[PDB]
Amino acid sequence: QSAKEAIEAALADFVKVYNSKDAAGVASKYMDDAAIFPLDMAPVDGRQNIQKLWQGLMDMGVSEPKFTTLNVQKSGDFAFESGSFSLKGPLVDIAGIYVEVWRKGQDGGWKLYRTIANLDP
Ligand SMILES: C=C1CC[C@H](O)C/C1=C/C=C1\CCC[C@]2(C)[C@@H]([C@H](C)CCCC(C)(C)O)CC[C@@H]12
Repeated sequence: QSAKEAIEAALADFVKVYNSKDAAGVASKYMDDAAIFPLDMAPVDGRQNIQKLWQGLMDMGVSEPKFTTLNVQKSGDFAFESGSFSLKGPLVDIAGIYVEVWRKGQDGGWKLYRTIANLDP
């Protein structure tokens, strides 16, 4: 298993947990001091607030998440990722681009540390 495949597997699980409507499970995939920065929108800091974000999307009926990993570079205990995303809202397409950093755990699992994303118009 390569680094890209490892990240792709991590995101595949992310998708499954989201689709099970388990916002806490989604939030566990982040470091506690992780942060999401949606450009031209309010930053989201810490796992607790990140859980609220994903719970909010669930509550709004947002579905069918897809996260396409384009490029991955492993650097020390970090993995640097470029990708795209697409979701569906009540059906409305919600899509865009992101870059993000994962941190490898002692257990060998990857967790999200930093995400920067932008929504297409
Ligand atoms: C349009 C909606 C639905 C309606 C709401 O009012 C505003 C809004 C939020 C969507 C968000 C903003 C935060 C950043 C999000 C959550 C993106 C993620 C950060 C994308 C990266 C996902 C991952 C796991 C690869 O790292 C996807 C949708 C984006």
